[PDB]
Amino acid sequence: PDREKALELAMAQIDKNFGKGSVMRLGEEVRQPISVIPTGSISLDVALGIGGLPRGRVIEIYGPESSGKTTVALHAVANAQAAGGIAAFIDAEHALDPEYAKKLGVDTDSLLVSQPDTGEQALEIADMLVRSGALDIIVIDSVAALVPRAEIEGEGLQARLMSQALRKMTGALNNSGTTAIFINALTGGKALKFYASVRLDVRRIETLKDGTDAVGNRTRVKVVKNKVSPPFKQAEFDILYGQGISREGSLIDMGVEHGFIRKSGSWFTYEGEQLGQGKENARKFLLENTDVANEIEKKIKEKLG
Ligand SMILES: Nc1ncnc2c1ncn2[C@H]1C[C@H](O)[C@@H](COP(=O)(O)OP(=O)(O)OP(=O)(O)O)O1
Repeated sequence: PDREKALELAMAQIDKNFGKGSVMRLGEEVRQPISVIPTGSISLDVALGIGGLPRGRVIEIYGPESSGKTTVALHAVANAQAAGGIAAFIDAEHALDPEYAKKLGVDTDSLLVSQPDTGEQALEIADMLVRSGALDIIVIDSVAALVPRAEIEGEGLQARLMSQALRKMTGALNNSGTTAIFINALTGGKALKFYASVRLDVRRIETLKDGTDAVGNRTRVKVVKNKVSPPFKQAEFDILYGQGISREGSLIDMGVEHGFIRKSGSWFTYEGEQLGQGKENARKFLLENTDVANEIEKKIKEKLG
């Protein structure tokens, strides 16, 4: 009754019993199923293990304000649509800014937005839309704003309100193939924390300036809960003030550790043809000749999945 031999037998019996990856082995580099929505953040993409949000699963993305959570999610929408997908936004914060969005690749004019009047309302006009089997992705804004009917009328539900909608709506988008993004902001999240298949921790680390007015910021995302690929991985990226995730910038951060670029004297170089000094000067260099940037994305998309 060899150890390893006895382990895998009882172990595989679980996936059968409770789910695909109820018991994951942190090192395993397993890859199967896929069906993901790029987050336009290569880095983060790998972090997930399958290169993007698994479609057909409830995802949580918490983090304090200004953190860039919305941005990520929106990015998720650009992609989800830039591939013929139908997006649904359940605005309950009413903070959304179109101009910024449209600058990320979102097809606003063909985006579903809805501003419910009560917690219940939101959780239905959403669940309903999911059962319509038309949406590819659907974010809901601010788990918090989802206040029970009362507490708006007369006078803890919510911890209950959320629970219900989930049990129902988890099965629904489960065989619909429509990924549901929720958005926390450090209640009901005591259940979302248990339904979500992937919960993200978005929190702003640094600030990306150049003796200028600062602009964006280096964001750190730690994927504390994952059920498709192994959990706990993490990745950082740049978010430019009014422009979004620095695909180019992310391309250098990743193109330097992976050994596809070299930094001799703070002087960037991609195999014999230098890029410039500093970072803000290099991302500016790729932002031009996309064929050069394309190779690197095409190169890192090889070193890994
Ligand atoms: N009113 C604005 N004007 C110009 N750029 C903005 C504005 N709001 C956000 N941005 C851009 C630059 C900020 O660094 C970046 C922050 O990420 P965002 O996801 O928009 O914050 P957030 O999701 O953590 O806070 P919130 O809870 O308000 O949504 O988005």
